[PDB]
Amino acid sequence: NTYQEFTNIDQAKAWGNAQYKKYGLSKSEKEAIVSYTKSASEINGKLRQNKGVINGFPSNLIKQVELLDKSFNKMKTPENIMLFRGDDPAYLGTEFQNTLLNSNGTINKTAFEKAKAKFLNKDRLEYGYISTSLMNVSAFAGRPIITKFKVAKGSKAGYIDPISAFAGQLEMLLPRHSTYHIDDMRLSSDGKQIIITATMMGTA
Ligand SMILES: NC(=O)c1ccc[n+]([C@@H]2O[C@H](COP(=O)([O-])OP(=O)(O)OC[C@H]3O[C@@H](n4cnc5c(N)ncnc54)[C@H](O)[C@@H]3O)[C@@H](O)[C@H]2O)c1
Repeated sequence: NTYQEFTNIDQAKAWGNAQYKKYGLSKSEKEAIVSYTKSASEINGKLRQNKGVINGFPSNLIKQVELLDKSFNKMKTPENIMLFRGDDPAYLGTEFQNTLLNSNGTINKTAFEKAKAKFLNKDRLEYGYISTSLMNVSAFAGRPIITKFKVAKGSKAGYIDPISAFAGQLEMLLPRHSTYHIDDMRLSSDGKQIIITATMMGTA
């Protein structure tokens, strides 16, 4: 099966805007999404710390998480699509925070082989929501790890760019507790990034 890869910003925005018009999100769902784009690192950080258990969160955050989850009843991709994400070294583990990058800006090759040993051809579960973009965008394309996600037709995925608090991000949000399988890992041509290819699964 082939996956749609946008290569033009205006073409991506036109497609995304068309999807967003059909969702019919409620007022409260939209509020939850806007706030998510302002506070995602904090929300996702708490979901990771507590392994997806929200019982101990403040009541307003439980409500927001519930509305974000509910929004995906309305938000599905109509086709196989490729999505993009930038991550910093901690994404790979605590052990990579201060070892992944060399002084000259290149990925350390020993750290890269350890990352492959740890993640290649294996499932990974993410407790947070996964923010992605329809293309490589400048806000995140300079991070040391770039992931290309293969997301199948009918999967939960929502273009929230129209109500994001930030410009230029072409954001497609994926649900929390998603599992993906890392199919490939390689160094970029200039040796400054790791490129990950992964197939998105469900939230089971
Ligand atoms: N990064 C992107 O590709 C991207 C794409 C579109 C929009 N956004 C926007 O950026 C903001 C969210 O940023 P984010 O995506 O970095 O937030 P995040 O919560 O996913 O990640 C925060 C930080 O933790 C790291 N991280 C992610 N998963 C981790 C894990 N399992 N263990 C340890 N560290 C982990 C990330 O690399 C990042 O440095 C929001 O405003 C969102 O709208 C980001």
